[PDB]
Amino acid sequence: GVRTSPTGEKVTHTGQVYDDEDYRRVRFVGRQKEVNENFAIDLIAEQPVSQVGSRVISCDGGGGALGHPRVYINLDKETKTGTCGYCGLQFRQQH
Amino acid sequence: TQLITVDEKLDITTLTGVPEEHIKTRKARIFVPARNNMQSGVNNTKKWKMEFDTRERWENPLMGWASTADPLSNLVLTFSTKEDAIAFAEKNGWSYDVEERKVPKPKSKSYGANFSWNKRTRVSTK
Amino acid sequence: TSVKPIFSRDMNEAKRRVRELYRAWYREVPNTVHLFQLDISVKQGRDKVREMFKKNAHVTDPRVVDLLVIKGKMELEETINVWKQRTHVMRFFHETEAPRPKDFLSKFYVGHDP
Amino acid sequence: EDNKQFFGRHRWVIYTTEMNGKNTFWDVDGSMVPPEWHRWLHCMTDDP
Amino acid sequence: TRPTVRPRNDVAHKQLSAFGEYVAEILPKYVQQVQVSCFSELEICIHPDGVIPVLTFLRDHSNAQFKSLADLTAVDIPTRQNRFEIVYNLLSLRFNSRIRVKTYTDELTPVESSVSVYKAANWYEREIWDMFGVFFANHPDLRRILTDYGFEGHPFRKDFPLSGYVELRYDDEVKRVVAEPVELAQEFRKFDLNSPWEAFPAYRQPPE
Amino acid sequence: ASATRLIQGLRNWASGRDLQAKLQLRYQEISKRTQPPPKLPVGPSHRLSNNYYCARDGRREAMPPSIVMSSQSEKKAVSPAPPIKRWELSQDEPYL
Amino acid sequence: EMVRKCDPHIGLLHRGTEKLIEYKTYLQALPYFDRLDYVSMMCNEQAYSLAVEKLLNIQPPPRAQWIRVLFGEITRLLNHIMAVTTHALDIGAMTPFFWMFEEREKMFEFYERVSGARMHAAYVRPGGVHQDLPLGLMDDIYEFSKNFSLRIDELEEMLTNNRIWRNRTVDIGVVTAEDALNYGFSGVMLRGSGIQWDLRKTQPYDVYDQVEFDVPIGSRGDCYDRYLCRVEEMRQSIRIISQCLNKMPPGEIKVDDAKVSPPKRAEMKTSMESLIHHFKLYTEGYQVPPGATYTAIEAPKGEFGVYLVSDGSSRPYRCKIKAPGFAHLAGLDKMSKGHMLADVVAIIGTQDIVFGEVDR
Amino acid sequence: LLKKTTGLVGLAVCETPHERLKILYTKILDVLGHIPKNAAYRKYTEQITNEKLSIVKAEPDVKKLEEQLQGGQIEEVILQAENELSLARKMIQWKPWEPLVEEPPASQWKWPI
Amino acid sequence: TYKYVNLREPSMDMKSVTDRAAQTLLWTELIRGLGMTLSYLFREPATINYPFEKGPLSPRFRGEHALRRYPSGEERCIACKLCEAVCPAQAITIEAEPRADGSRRTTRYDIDMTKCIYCGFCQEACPVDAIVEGPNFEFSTETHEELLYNKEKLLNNGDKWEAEIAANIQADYLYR
Amino acid sequence: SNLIEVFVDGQSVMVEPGTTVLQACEKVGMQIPRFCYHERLSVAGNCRMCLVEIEKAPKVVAACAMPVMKGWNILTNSEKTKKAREGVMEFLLANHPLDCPICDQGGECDLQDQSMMFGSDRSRFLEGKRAVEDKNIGPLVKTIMTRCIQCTRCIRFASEIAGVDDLGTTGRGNDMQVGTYIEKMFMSELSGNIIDICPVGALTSKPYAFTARPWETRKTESIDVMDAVG
Ligand code: SF4
Ligand code: SF4
Ligand code: SF4
Ligand code: SF4
Ligand code: FES
Ligand SMILES: [K+]
Ligand SMILES: [Zn+2]
Repeated sequence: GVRTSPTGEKVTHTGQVYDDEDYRRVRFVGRQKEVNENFAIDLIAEQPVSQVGSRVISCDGGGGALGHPRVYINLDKETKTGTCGYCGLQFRQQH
Repeated sequence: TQLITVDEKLDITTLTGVPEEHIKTRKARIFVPARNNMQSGVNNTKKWKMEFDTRERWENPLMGWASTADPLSNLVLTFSTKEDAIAFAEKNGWSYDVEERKVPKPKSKSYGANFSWNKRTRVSTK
Repeated sequence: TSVKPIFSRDMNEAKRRVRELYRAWYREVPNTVHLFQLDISVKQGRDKVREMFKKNAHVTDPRVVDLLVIKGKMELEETINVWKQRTHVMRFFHETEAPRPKDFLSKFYVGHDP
Repeated sequence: EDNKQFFGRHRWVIYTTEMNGKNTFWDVDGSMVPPEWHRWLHCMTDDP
Repeated sequence: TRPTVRPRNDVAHKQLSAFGEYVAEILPKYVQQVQVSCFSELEICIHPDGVIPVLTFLRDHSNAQFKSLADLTAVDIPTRQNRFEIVYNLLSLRFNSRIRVKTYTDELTPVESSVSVYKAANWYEREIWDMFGVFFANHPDLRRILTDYGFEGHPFRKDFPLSGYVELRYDDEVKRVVAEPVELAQEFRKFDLNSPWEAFPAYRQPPE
Repeated sequence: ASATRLIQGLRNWASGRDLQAKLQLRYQEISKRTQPPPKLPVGPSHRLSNNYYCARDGRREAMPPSIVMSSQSEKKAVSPAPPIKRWELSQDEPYL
Repeated sequence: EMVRKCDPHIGLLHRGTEKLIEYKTYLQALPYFDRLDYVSMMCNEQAYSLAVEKLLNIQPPPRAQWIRVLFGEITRLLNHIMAVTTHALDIGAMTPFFWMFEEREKMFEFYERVSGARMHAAYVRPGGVHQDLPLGLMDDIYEFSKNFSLRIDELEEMLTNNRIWRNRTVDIGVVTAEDALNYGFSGVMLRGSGIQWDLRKTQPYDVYDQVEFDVPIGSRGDCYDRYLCRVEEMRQSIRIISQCLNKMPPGEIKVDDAKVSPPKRAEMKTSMESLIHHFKLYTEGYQVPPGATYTAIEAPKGEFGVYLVSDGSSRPYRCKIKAPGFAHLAGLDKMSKGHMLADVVAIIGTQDIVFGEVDR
Repeated sequence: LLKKTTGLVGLAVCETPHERLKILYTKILDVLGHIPKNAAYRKYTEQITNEKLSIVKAEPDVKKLEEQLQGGQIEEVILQAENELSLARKMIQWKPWEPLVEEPPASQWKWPI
Repeated sequence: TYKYVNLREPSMDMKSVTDRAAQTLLWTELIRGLGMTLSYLFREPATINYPFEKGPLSPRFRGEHALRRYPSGEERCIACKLCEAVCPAQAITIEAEPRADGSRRTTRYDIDMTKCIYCGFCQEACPVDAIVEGPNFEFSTETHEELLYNKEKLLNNGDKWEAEIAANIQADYLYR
Repeated sequence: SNLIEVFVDGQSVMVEPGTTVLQACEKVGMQIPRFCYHERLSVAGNCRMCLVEIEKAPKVVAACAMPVMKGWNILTNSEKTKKAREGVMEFLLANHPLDCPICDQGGECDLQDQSMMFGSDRSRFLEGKRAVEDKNIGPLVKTIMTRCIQCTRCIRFASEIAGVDDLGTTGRGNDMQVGTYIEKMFMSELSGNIIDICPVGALTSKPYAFTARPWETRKTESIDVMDAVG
C-alpha cells in the first residue's frame, strides 16, 4: 500500500519522505528512489484470526525449527484477540 | 653514580604526540561509575574510570549516521585507585576533576519488623 | 627521587645535544630542499626548524629532552637517507588545512568548540 | 547438461537475446539467471 | 569433570615449581617473584637491572639451555607507576620447556637491550620502541619499524585512541597525499558489555 | 577421459606415468550435490539426571597462579624437565 | 654484483590488528586471526582457539579435534603449494604454479563446502568447530588425496632434478644451527640445518600424538634442502590426512559447556536456558578467567604463537601475535651476505614470508 | 667411530672428545673456585660438572658416553661446556649472589588490577 | 620419526660416473622436463566457460545479505539488535520504534557492504532467521554509494532471492 | 563494643547484632544473588535465590532474612549452596516466556545475568508453560505479566514508599498473579521506580519501549533540574 507525496515522491513503510524544500532530493534526480512495495503491516492485516478451543495457545511461526521461538498466548480477554509477539498472528478462543 | 636527581614535576606531554588543542582544551573526569539501577549487581562499581567530555556529533548527509571529529570520544581508562588516576591525568597535562566514591550506608534489616505490635512498620500484606 | 639517566646527567649536556641537533638540521635544510624538489625556500625550512625547536622549548627534565633529541635524531636520519617521500617532508607545512579561528567571536560563530 | 563432461562443464546456460527490454545478443550477463535456476546451475542441487 | 574440562598436569607443575625455586635461589639479586600458573607455565618477575644476567644465565646454564627467544612483548597497564611490562618468552630445546621472564619500566627509564644475548631482540624491541615508546639502551640501530615515516605518538599505548589523530587523502591543488585531522563519517560505537555480576570468585580481590 | 587411445598412449609415454589411473579432472565418481538429511548426535551433557553444572564447570576450577617465591641443604640441581629423548630414524623411508 | 647490505623496510601492511582485537570480544577477534596469514587460515584459527581453550580450562570433543587436525593438514598442503610455486615463479618457472593451483582450487572447494567461505572460513572456534561436516565430504577428500601423490610427483619431476633449478639453490643462504637458534628461526628454517625440532612431535596438540608421520631433516642449510623439506612435508601431510580419514570418530562438534559454546538452533527456540545463553553469548560473550598464556603451534611457516592476556572480562586485555616471518625477515640480512641480487630474491622466496603476518 | 658429519650445519666433528671435555670441565672447576662457597650457583654448577666429569672419565667409548650423558652428539656437549665456562666467568664479574637490588612497588605484580 | 632428505652419497664406480657424465653431456633431465610438459599439453584443460558455466558452490555459501519474511507477508526481523552487536566490523546500524499496530519493528536497518567482512555471524546470531547471507555474489557496482544498503534494498533482495534462500536454509538447517 | 564475630568462607568479620547473613557476606565483598531482596524495601524472603549453607548445619538458610549468631561459618561457594542456586534458577526459568529478543530487559536483565553466572546451562522442562493476562496500570508503565516472577517488589514499594496500597497479589498456587484486580491506573508521582526495581522485563517504560538496547547506550552522569530537590 504505497503512498505518494505532493512532490511526487514515494513514501516508505517507515513513513520517511523528503521535504519539498529539502536539498537532498537532488540525489534522485536522473535516478530512482527504491522502496519496497509490499507493506508488512498491510500484509499481516489480511491473515484471518485462528479460533481455538483452549485457554492458552502456543505459536512457533510454522516450520518448527525454521520459525521463531515458541511462545504462549493467553486468551482470557474477550474484547481483544491474542497477537503473537513475534509473527503477528492473532488467535481467539472459541467460547 | 648511575642515578641522577630530577626535582621537577613529571610531565610527558611533549612525547605523547597528542595535538595541543586536545590537551589544553579537554576536561578529564575521574569517577567511580554509578551502579545501573536496572540491576542489583555491584561488580561494575569497583574501579575508578577516567573519561573525557562529549564533543559535537552531527548527522551524515548521506545515510544519517552519527559523525564526530573528536578522537577522544571513546577513550575510557581504568585505574585501581584514585591517586593513580590523578597522577596519570597530571602526568599527561590534562585538566581534571575528581568525584568522590559514593558507597551505600548500612541499613538495619529485620524480618520481625513486618509484624510489629504497635509500630507503623507493619506490612498490610505479604 | 633519584632516577636513572638516559644520556644526560644534568641540563648542560642536554643543552649541548640540543645545540648539536639544531646545527645538523640547519646544515641539512638546503640539501633537503634541493633533493626533494620542494616548493619552499631554504629560509622557510630553517624557520620551520626553528619553530619546532621553539615550540619544544619549555621542558626542564633532562630525560625528557634526551628523548626529544633522540627522536629528532631519528627524524634527521630518516630525512638524510631517502626514506621519507615528498609528502612526509611537506607534512610539516599544513598548506591544505583550513585556518583555525582563535578569538572567541569566530569560534562562537562556527560551532560549539571552546 | 552433459554428464560425460568433467565437473564444471556438465551444466551450462545459453542466455536469451532480449531480457526486460534490453538487447542481450552480445551483452550477456552473469546476473541474468533467475534464482530457481541459479540454484541448479551453481551445483548447489541436483534437481532443476 | 571428564569430558568437558581440561585435564590437569601435575608432574609438569611440580617440575616447574622446582625449577622456579632453583632459578630464584641461584639469582637472588634480581628475582622478585616466581609463579606457576594453573596450566603449568612458569613466570619469573625480575628487577629491570638484571635483564642481561638473568637472560644470559638462562641461555648458557647447563641445566637451563634456553637457546630460543620466541617472543618479546610490552604490555601497557596505566594504573601502575611503572606502566610498561616487558615480557620475554624463552624456549629450551634440550629440555623441551618454555619460560617467561618479566620486567617493568615507565616512559622515561631506558631498558638494557638484549641483542647481545638473543639476536631476534633487535627487531622485537625495535617494534617495542615503535609501539610503546620504551627506549632500549645500547641498541645497534633503533628506529621505527611498522608505523608511518612521519608518525607522531605510540599507538599501542592505551591512552592513544583507536583511530589516530590524522588521516590521509589526496589533494589535487598541491597534487599530493596530505594528512588532515581525523573525521569519521560514522563514529566507532562503544559497547558496555561488562556484566555487573561477579564471574570467578577465586580471583576476588579483598576490599579496602 | 574423452581422449583417443593414440593421444592417451603418447601422453603416457611423454609423462612416464599412467595418467588415466589418477585423473585430475573430476567426473561422476564424486558424491552427489543433494544429500539425505542428517541426524547429528548429542553431547555427553544431554542427560535428565546427574547433570548438575557445578560438577562440570571447567571455568570455575581455574585457580590463580601459585606463588613459589615472593619478596613480599645439599639439594640436587633441577632441570625444567627430563632431557628430551633422541629421535629414532624412520623405519618406513629413512632415505639412507 | 655482490650484496653488501640488505635493509628490509616493512610496515606497508601494518593494519594495527592487535589494538582492534583489544577493542572486541573473542568471537569477534577470531576473523582477525583468520586474516593474519592469508594462506594458513585454519592453523591461525586453531592457535587462537587453543589459547582461549587453555585460558578457559575446557577441552573440545574428540571429533572436533580430528576435524581440526584434518583441516590443519589440508591447510599445510595449501601453504606448501603456494610457497613452492610462488618461489619457482619468482625464480622463473611458471608451469607448476598453474598445475598446483588447480589442486589449490579443489582444496578451496573443500573449505567452502565445510564453512561457506573459500579462504576465511572462521570455522575453528574456541570449543571445537562451528558446524559439522556435511555428508559426502570425506569421499571427495579421499579422492583428492588419492591423486595428490601423482601431483607432487609431477612437480618434483619438473623441479628437483633440473640443473638450472638446483644451480639457484644448492649453496644459497646457508645457515648454521646455532645461528638459526639465536636468530629465532623456527620450522623449516630450523629443520634445514639439521635441528630435529617439531612442535607436533615435541609439544603435541589435540590428536597429533595419535597419528604417525616422519619429519624431514636437512643437512646443508641451503634453499635446496628447505625445498626438499617442504616437498616431504607435503607427502607427510597426505599420510596424516589418510590416517585422519580412517580414524574419524562419531560425536558432537562443540563443547557441551553451553556457557562457552552456543547451543543448537533447535533447542534455542524451545528452551529458556538455551535462549538466554544464546543471547548472552552473541551479545556479551563468554568471560575468560584472568591470566596470561603463551600458546604456540606448528603452522606451515613455523612456530605461530599467541600471547593472550585477559583481565577477567569478555574482551582481551592484550593479544600479541608471534609470527615466524618476523624472525626470518630479521635474519634476511645474515642470509644474503656475499650473494647476488637474484640470490637475494631466491633467499626471500625460501623464507615463507607473508607480510600480513609480518606487519600485522 | 669417526662420524663423518654431526648432522648440524656449521658444527665440526671433534676428533678427540674425551681430552677436550676433560680440559673444559677442569677449566670450569678452576674458574668456579673463585666464587664464594655460600653462593648457590657455585654449589649447583660444581655438582653437575663433577657428575659430568665422572661420567666422561668412566667411559672410553663415545656412543655409550653420548647415550648416558643425555646431550645429543658429543660436539654439542663440548659446546655446552664452553658456554658454561663463559657463563661462569660472566657470573664472577656480575656477582648475582648479593641480596636483592630493589623492592618493587606495592602493586607491581598484581593482576588483575 | 624423522628422515634424511638429501643425504645420498654418490657412487664412485665407472658405471655411475659415466651415467652422470652422459647426463651432463647429452642433457637427459632437460629432455625429461620437456617431454613431461609436452605430455601436459595434450590434456583437456580445466577451464570453464564463464559466464555460461559457473563454479560449484554449497548451500552454506555466504554472499549478498537479505531480509526475509514469514510465509504470510510479515517480515521476520523484530529489532533485537543481536546482529549489530555480534558484527565484528560494526557494519550494521539498527534503529527501532513501535509501529502503528504496536509491533516491535525496525525503522532503520543499514548494512555497509564495504565494511562487512562476510563472516556470517549475523545470520547465526539471528533468533528468527530474519537476516541471511544469500547465494548471490555477482553484485559489483560502479559507485561506492551503491554499496550502502538501507532497509528497502535488503527487503528487495529478500523478495528477489527468497525462492533460493528458503531452499538453501531447508537444505542446511539440520546442521545447525 | 557490642559487635560479634562471624566467618565468611573462613575469614573473620566483626558484625553488629541484627546483621543478616547477606550483609555479613557483603562486608567482605561477596554479593549473594537476590531476586526479591531490596536494601530499601522490607524483607520478603520468597524468591529463595539467596539460600546459603551454614557449616555444621544440615539446612540452607535464606541469607536475606537470617540473622547471624556468633561462631557461624558461612559457605558462599560450597557444593550444596551451588546446588540450591541451580535448583532455584531452574524453577524460576521453568515457566518464564521465551521473549528475550522482544523484551526491553535484555542485556540488563538480572534473571539473565545470574542465570548465566549461577544457574545451569540447559532445560529439563518437557511440559507447556503458563500464560498470564496483561494488565493496564497507566500510560507510563507497560505491563507484561507473563514475564513476572512474583518477587513482590511491586507491593512492597507501592505500600512502604509510595504509600498507595493499590498493587497486590490475587490467586493461589501457580495461578497467583500480581495486579490491582480492577481496571485501576496506578498513577502516582513515583510510578517509574516500579519499572526500575522490577528485576525482569515484566514492567517496562512505555515511552522508552522498543527504542534502544542497554549495551549501546552511552551514560552521562548529570543533575536533574526539573525541581529544586537536585
Ligand atoms: S557477515 Fe559478519 S561482518 Fe558482515 S554484516 Fe554479518 S556479522 Fe557483520
Ligand atoms: S538479529 Fe535478527 S531479529 Fe535481531 S535485529 Fe538482527 S535481523 Fe533483526
Ligand atoms: S525479563 Fe529477562 S529473562 Fe525474561 S524475556 Fe526479558 S530479558 Fe529474557
Ligand atoms: S512485576 Fe516485577 S517487580 Fe512486580 S512482582 Fe513481578 S517481578 Fe516483581
Ligand atoms: S533474596 Fe532472600 S529469598 Fe529472595
Ligand atoms: K524492569
Ligand atoms: Zn508466532
